[PDB]
Amino acid sequence: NSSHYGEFLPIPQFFPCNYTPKEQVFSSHIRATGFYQNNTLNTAPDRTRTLDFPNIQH
Amino acid sequence: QFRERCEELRVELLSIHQKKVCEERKAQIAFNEELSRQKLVEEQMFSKLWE
Amino acid sequence: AEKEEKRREFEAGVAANKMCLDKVQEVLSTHQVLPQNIHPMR
Amino acid sequence: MREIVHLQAGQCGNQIGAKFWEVISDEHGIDPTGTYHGDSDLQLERINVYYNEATGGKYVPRAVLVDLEPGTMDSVRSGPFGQIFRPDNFVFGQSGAGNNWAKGHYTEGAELVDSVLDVVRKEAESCDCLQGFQLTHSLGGGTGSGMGTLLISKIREEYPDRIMNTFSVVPSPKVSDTVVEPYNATLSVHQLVENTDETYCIDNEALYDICFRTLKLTTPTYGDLNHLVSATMSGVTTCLRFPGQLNADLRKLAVNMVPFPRLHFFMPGFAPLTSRGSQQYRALTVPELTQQMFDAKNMMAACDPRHGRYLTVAAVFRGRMSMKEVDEQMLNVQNKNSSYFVEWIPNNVKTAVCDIPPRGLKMSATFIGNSTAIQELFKRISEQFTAMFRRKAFLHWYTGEGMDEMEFTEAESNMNDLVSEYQQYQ
Amino acid sequence: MRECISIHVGQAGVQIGNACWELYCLEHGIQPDGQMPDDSFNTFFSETGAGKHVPRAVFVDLEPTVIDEVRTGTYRQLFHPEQLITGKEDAANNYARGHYTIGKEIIDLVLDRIRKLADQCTGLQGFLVFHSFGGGTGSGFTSLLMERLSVDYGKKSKLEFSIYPAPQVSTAVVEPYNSILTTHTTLEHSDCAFMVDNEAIYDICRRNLDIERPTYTNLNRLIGQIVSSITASLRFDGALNVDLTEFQTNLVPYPRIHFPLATYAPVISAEKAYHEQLSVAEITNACFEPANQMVKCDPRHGKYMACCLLYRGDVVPKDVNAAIATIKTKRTIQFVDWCPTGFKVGINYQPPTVVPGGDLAKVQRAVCMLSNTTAIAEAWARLDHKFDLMYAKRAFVHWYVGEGMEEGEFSEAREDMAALEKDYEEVGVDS
Ligand SMILES: Nc1nc2c(ncn2[C@@H]2O[C@H](COP(=O)(O)OP(=O)(O)OP(=O)(O)O)[C@@H](O)[C@H]2O)c(=O)[nH]1
Ligand SMILES: Nc1nc2c(ncn2[C@@H]2O[C@H](COP(=O)(O)OP(=O)(O)O)[C@@H](O)[C@H]2O)c(=O)[nH]1
Ligand SMILES: [Mg+2]
Repeated sequence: NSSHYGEFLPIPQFFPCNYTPKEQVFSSHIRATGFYQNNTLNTAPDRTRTLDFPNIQH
Repeated sequence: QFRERCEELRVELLSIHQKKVCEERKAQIAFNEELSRQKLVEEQMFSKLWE
Repeated sequence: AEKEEKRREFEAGVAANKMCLDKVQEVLSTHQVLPQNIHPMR
Repeated sequence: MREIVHLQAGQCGNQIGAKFWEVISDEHGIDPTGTYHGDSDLQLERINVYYNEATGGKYVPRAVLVDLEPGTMDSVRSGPFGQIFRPDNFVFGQSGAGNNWAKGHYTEGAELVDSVLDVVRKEAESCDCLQGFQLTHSLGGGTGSGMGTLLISKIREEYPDRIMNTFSVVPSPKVSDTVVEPYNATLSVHQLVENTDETYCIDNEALYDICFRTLKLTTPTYGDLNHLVSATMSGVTTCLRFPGQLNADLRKLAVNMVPFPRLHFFMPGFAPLTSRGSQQYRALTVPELTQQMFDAKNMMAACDPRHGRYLTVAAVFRGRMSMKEVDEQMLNVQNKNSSYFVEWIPNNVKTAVCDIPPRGLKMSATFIGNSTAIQELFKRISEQFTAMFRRKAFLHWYTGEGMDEMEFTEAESNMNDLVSEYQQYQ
Repeated sequence: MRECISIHVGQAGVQIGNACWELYCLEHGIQPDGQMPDDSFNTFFSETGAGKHVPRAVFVDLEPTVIDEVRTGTYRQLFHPEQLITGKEDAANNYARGHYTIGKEIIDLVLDRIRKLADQCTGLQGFLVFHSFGGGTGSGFTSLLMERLSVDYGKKSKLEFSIYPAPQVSTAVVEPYNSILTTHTTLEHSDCAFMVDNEAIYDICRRNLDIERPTYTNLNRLIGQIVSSITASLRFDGALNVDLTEFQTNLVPYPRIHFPLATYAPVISAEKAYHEQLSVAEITNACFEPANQMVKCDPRHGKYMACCLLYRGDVVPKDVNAAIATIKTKRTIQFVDWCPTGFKVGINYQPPTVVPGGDLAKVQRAVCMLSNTTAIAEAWARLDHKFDLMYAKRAFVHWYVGEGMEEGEFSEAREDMAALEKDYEEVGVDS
């Protein structure tokens, strides 16, 4: 009885027209390699919210 | 991005899938009929053994 | 000159509309499917 | 100069932010590769507000994408404009929250919150004078709401004197696609109300009837819906990028829309949208624009303001136009519909004019309006939250992950306080 | 990236598994040799450098006469020749033999094979267990794997597809005895468990498939379609994606109630697929229909708590939400007082596949429904009477007491289930 599960070989008829699988190569790479880490030293230029280094004179 | 934006295109890709499905299930009917013929010749064969 | 520019704008709009319907007809006529989007045994 | 760092949360946020950055790229003339393909010189003048400079004359996108399931970023990168995003800005977890606000706030969200804490200060100081941040998320699931409402709390302590935008997607009674959805929304807004500056109410019910009755189409996918939301998302910040006669930045809109710090909920809308069958039958002029602007079928929220009182409204216009017409028409609707407006603020309107319209159009406008009818949504979710909580249901996923039972009580009391504050102005 | 490890135990487990793994091999482009003639098969199939795709399955039985057909079938080369395990002297429809005496010699070697299958997998969604209540191996041996899995893996997801004995007909006589002894222990260490009745799968095939007399072979195809619909969100892209940990938090409201019912629609003949039109609304009223219910119980006697719907095919959110609004406006379907919104939906783009020799048709759009209902008291109360009148004279006990279990387990099983029934009623009562 249980030979009936795979008696018939696959036929290209019995298949859906659409076939859109998942693609995880790009995700697997960025999962295998970590999402950045701060061991760097602080380097940000000093800035003023009104004007950056005016030409104050006289 | 043109294909993703159009909508009559979506209508046509909704229709053509049904047009495919019709032929697929038609030849599936043909498969079912040939399986029924196989069952018929099985019954005749076993009647011959009984005789 | 302002009225003539308005008439030009209407003509440009209807020309762009005809162009986009011609493009949707072309992409309807020619359909390309990816081999990753098609089934392996199909 | 003035820079906005984009923040993108959840599966809903990634689907709506991909359509949003495509819309910006057409407006500023950027190819899918990333190089500048524009026919004008003005489009490069204000580009550092949303783009960062790279080698070879390329503009990358200032934007961080946060997720817990990695099945959402692959659709983004394989999608329409995913090749322009910097790969180090994507952050995803190894497992999903499970549509649980509990998992994305206490247990699972506390490990990934360190990594996005690192990348948000890789892009915050690279500018000169940071204007503010913009979050886009939804309140329907714990991936973008649980992570979102705690990311807001930590950033406010670090950067207090800035402006924070967030485009909340409030749950709707008819498109309720999650059972534990009132639990997620009530616990998120309670944390959200204290620690943000501007909130917007995008409701999928209001997206559905707009795209069905006004646009007159048959198949509205989410790409079409995220197009119409991004039109309001881009049209608000037109003054940041394009010169105009009346410029109005995000903070300029903010200081006139919040009379009180707990009053920061708005009703968006987009005027010049029209079906293709009626596009040639309608003359596009600004009295027709303000007519279609104010009727109840154009709001992006599921409230009818005829039951409420208009607290404060504004309109940001786009295109070459004259402002005697907008001032006459807006005085006309102010004088005509005198009952729906509050009397303790005369001249309830802010008006902004931008010279440059969106592509394919000559005139457009975006509506922001603070109304008393926003309490209609809050009471609908409050009764559903009270009905579910009073029978001791659906709590073993939450009180078993580090919560006592009093946090729902203080969240319910905060919501009841918030609704009662809206009541005194009606 | 995601995966779930499936285990088939018992003669019912492996017979379902043969129709099961036939369906995905055809679904994922796998020949019976195991080769191709995307990485979407990582949820089920492993990877070998030859390009081979070994399925992540364990085939468990205590009797080799059903496993040896797999050893000699069409799928000899595909299945790994050591995951399929076998025992000796079976269980002979005994809970006690499968739990205490016979099940103890195989329990060490199987746990090595879950260990050997779990080291490869970096992230594990959950385990699927396919078993039967009526069989001795399916009752006793499964009663303590779930104990060993809980003490080995802490909070991993566990799903059960359980052949529940039919109310009218029954193959065995000690089938109530095996069912109660499982439902004494299977409460506190099982995350979810769907009940399947062979009775209701039979009349659906008689009415909605135009076939008079099926076997187990064409019977497990429908069970394969339901579990295909659950896992198709993991395997293919869709508008709305649902994982294992999503719907388990959304269906069960209490730790004591994790027994939902799974209806499927449409189930139609290939000649009738040309006749019926199938819209989204026209396939979602059939799953709400009590005639097409998959468990022999009428939901009109009870009330609904939660629902999960898995739409698969060419569907749009507009027709889905219109149909949910139409269902809620009907007075026949009753929801409980504390749940105003009890729906969760799923969208899958890939249309269902069809198998050669199958009974169904190629359909553009289908749906399966996972609903929890206050109507399954009548099935539980029924074998409560069936157990009590069999147990009244202290009968059929010398085949259980002499194996090593005492007589207090039956009374402890009865008070546990009676506590479950009164907890079940106090949940369903209105405020
Ligand atoms: N639905 C369904 N049920 C099955 C199928 N095969 C067997 N069963 C169930 O299995 C029961 C028979 O006992 P089994 O489960 O096969 O026994 P076992 O698991 O091998 O345990 P032992 O025979 O004691 O070694 C029947 O009551 C059926 O309900 C099947 O293909 N489909
Ligand atoms: N407006 C809009 N809503 C969306 C979109 N995608 C999903 N949704 C809504 O969001 C809800 C589910 O949110 P979910 O994806 O679970 O949020 P997450 O948990 O943060 O990922 C559904 O009810 C949808 O209606 C979108 O692109 N646009
Ligand atoms: Mg057995």
